Amino acid sequence: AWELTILHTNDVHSRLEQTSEDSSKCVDASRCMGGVARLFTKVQQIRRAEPNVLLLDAGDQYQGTIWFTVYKGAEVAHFMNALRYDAMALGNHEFDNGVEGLIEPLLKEAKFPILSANIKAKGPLASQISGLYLPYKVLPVGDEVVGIVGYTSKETPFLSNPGTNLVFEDEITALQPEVDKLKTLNVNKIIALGHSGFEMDKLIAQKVRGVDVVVGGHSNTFLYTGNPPSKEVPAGKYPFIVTSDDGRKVPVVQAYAFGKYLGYLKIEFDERGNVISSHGNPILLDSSIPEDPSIKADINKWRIKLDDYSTQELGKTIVYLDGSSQSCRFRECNMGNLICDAMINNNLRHTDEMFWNHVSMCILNGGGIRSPIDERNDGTITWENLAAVLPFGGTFDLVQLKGSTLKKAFEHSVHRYGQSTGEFLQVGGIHVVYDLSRKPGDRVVKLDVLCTKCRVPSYDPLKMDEVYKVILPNFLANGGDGFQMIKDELLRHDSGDQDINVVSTYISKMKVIYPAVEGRIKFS
Amino acid sequence: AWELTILHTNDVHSRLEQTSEDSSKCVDASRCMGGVARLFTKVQQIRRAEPNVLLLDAGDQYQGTIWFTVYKGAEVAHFMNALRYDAMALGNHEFDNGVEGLIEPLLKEAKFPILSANIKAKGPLASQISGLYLPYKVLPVGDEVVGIVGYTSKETPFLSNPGTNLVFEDEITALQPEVDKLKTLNVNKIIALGHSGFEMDKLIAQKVRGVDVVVGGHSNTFLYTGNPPSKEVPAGKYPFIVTSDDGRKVPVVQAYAFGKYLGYLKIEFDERGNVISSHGNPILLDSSIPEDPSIKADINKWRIKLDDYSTQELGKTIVYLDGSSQSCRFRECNMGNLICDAMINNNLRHTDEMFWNHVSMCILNGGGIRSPIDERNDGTITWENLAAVLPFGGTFDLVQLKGSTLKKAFEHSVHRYGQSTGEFLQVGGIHVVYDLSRKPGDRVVKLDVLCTKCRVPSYDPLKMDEVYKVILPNFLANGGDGFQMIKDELLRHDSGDQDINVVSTYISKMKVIYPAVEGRIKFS
Ligand SMILES: CCCN(Cc1ccccc1)c1nc(Cl)nc2c1ncn2[C@@H]1O[C@H](COP(=O)(O)CP(=O)(O)O)[C@@H](O)[C@H]1O
Ligand SMILES: CCCN(Cc1ccccc1)c1nc(Cl)nc2c1ncn2[C@@H]1O[C@H](COP(=O)(O)CP(=O)(O)O)[C@@H](O)[C@H]1O
Ligand SMILES: [Zn+2]
Ligand SMILES: [Zn+2]
Ligand SMILES: [Zn+2]
Ligand SMILES: [Zn+2]
Repeated sequence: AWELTILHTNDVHSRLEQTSEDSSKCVDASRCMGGVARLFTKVQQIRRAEPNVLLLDAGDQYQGTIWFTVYKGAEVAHFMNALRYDAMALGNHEFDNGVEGLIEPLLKEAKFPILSANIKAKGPLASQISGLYLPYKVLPVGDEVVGIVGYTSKETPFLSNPGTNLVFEDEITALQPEVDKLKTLNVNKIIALGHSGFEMDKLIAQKVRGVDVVVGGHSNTFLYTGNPPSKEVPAGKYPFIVTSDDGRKVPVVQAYAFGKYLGYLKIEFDERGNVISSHGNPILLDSSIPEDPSIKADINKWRIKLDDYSTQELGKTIVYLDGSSQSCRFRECNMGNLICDAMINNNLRHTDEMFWNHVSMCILNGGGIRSPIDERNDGTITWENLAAVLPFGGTFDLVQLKGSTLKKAFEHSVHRYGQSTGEFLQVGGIHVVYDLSRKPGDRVVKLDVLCTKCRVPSYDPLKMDEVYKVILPNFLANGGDGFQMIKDELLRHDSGDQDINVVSTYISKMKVIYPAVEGRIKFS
Repeated sequence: AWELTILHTNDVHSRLEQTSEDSSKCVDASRCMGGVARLFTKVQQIRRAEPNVLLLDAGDQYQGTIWFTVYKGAEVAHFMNALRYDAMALGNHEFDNGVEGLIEPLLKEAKFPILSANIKAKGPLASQISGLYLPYKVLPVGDEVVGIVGYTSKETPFLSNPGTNLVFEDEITALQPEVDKLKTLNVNKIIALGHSGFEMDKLIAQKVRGVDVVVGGHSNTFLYTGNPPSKEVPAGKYPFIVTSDDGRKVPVVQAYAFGKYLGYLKIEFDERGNVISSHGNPILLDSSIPEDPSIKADINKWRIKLDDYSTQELGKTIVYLDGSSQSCRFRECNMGNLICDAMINNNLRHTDEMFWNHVSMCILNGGGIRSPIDERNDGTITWENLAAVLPFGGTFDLVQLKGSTLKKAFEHSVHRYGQSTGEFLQVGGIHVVYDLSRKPGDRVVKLDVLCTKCRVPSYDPLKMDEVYKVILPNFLANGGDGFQMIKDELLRHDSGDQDINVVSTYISKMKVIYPAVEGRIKFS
């Protein structure tokens, strides 16, 4: 009975330090979770009990908190070396700072293999990057060998900044030949480790012959078998079992995000690489598991550089600024309302006497709100708090749109509602009412907008023919999140201030904030 | 043909200077209206054409602008003397500063008779005030005599500060004997000049025998015959004709408010005091009528004391702050939301950790918003502008009421909707929906309120059993405007800051304001 124990994180997103249960900054240490020091402790506990253990990361360590803004990746390489990871697949956000943002910080410093089989470099890059990332890696595990093939999101050119000298092929098309090569090398146990979302994960397990396990990410999927230990709601059992086209039962696993859970899968292999059985569950890394002192001290040695971003208090908040995905991708959220009001507050300028201000409206992709902010620490908001909410460093731009163009974006906002996708829109100066029973593209039942050509701002139904000015993220003006209609049909695009400075300025102007949910978005 | 011309103002409310068409502070002088200097000119033009002319005031010169805050009445005595008024009835706001606030400034300095027949003093006051105001006055007009009887609102003890040494009798009960007294003195032409509202004016004209004309006020009633000259909508023809119980046609007149119009009524009397005919109309005092230089110079001589209230700029506004009665007494108006938003912003104090703040709601009687604020002066907001919006100097108190108490107050808010009454409520942290088709007391179809025991403020239907904290004017906690349920059923009443300082502070904190109409109040 050859047993393998796969440990896997994904979408850790720079939460090196322990976090609150909402993955925001750790306020009350007696209830905090995650961290790489607590992960070390738990990983060790298992490497002692089990002889055959592999530790894998399925992408998206980059971006999320002030840890990445400063060290820009070097912190990721250091503490993944300290955790002695056995392999890592590349995610889209690993290209957030371009290829150069990945080679010098991460690739050149990792002491473990970094994998991606559907990325191929060309031109000046093929010599600069050759050998720094592999399509697969055959790892020794005891007296056997396990092959691990990497894959990265086909859509990463649209999601990030890979550059024009990197081609991203269809995952299944590129993975299949690499798996066949490993089989011809007499490797009968093969793991697919990648970053394309749960739905592609299930397709890779169904169509790629010879994949025994798929360990994925990118969709922050929580799977659990039984009664779950925390707030996260499971999308299915752990592992999710896929029956391949050639007749095999192929487990598919993922461990949410933000370092909260450690995926734990046990696989019973026969002598020929057949999977007899698979069982496990993600392990909640709560306060019961102590942080390893040696890693924690190295954390604090690196933590002294970051305390320069929590020195200055920008303002206070007396409400919970709910920027969780469970809210801002499903309903109106007060962090969404906060961010939009500050966007409108920044574009206030004198104009014609037949107007009160040139722009009265705001839209904001919920997926762009990347973290909540707790108020129980005497409500203080520092730059560190804001850098977790708006980590990407985009801008807040002025656009101009036709009533019909806006109507299509709000139909798109809910065209696949229910899957926790980022395109759900938070709004300002807009009152939208949805009806999901109606068919996609015909679910905006009401859409009223705040008038600009009026001495008293008031709400008036959207007119398709009219033309409106909107403050939106740079991410959306360029067609992000599937908002092609915006990128195509806009009548004007003026660039604006930094998204983090716009929100830093408006919180100091107000000194104390209490944004509410007031019906800007409603459901029939 | 003995003809009499009655000129009458009413509810001037301290608008000594010329004003904007909304009666707010005069921005662009080439379009401004009213003023005592422009009234003078028009009065003169008529005294030259007609030999028999009476100029009357039907009450409520006190309170309304910074002129009254500073000079406290002396400006009324002075500039009513300079226009040589022939008589003045006492209004409710004439007692806003108590009896002594009426005796020393106006009564002792008026060179015209000040009339009120239904007010009788008692105790220590009856010798201090005897002869400073009369129930009637028989004035010579050419070779005839006209009797003028004063009356003041029966409700003045609830509306103002008359004191316990003044009794207010039923108008009709008190006027009849005085009118009978004048008849026995062979006075066959008798005018009723008083301050009880258009509805009582019509009743005084119907039930008091021997009254030939009723010249009233207090309800800012606009009457016009034909096509009106400005925004004001007429409530009826000018004069409104009442058929008395004893068979006479009795004209009843009123001239809006704020000095915008000069009432102009011509009456044809026969030899025995019968009314042969009555016709006229209010005269719009617009820019075509020049301001009298001599009054304007005396106006400017007095204006130097007041310019210390426009020196300091508290903030700016880029929207029209609509504090007009036609908006703020019928529908949501953005001046109401502003005042309520500042009330909630002021009662922010740390509380139990299972709350975001103790108070989330606000109610505000629309009639307490006493002036709009124009923004075309590059929107500067000074103290002078605010003292016109909140002239009374009340406070904003914290009260505690049962859901049923509040449900009753909002049924009262619209229980006689449509007559421009002050009890219509402006709100904050509350979403109310009315249905006027339904019967009074059964017109609040929806009532949602902003939660306090919640880390994310959101709106939840009113629960009758629950208990809520509300910020409301001191005027409402005490049962004003007919909100008895609050005074009776409140579980707590703590006094707060000045109504004018709360709104001055919140306008500086924000630096630039743009309050909108956002659906806090809606109509089925
Ligand atoms: C200046 C733009 C800055 N960037 C990134 C970037 C950098 C460099 C070049 C291009 C783009 C972003 N700007 C905004 Cl405004 N929203 C974003 C951005 N990137 C992700 N989201 C949202 O996130 C959702 C997925 O979140 P997720 O947790 O489900 C899976 P992910 O971990 O792979 O992202 C999506 O549905 C989005 O709504
Ligand atoms: C500290 C309280 C200060 N006072 C007056 C006062 C002074 C001294 C002692 C007691 C009371 C008021 N406070 C407020 Cl907050 N609103 C008020 C007050 N008095 C009238 N309104 C409103 O005005 C409406 C009528 O307006 P109207 O112009 O149509 C006819 P009016 O000229 O005779 O009043 C009414 O329906 C109300 O809603
Ligand atoms: Zn991610
Ligand atoms: Zn991703
Ligand atoms: Zn009045
Ligand atoms: Zn009055």
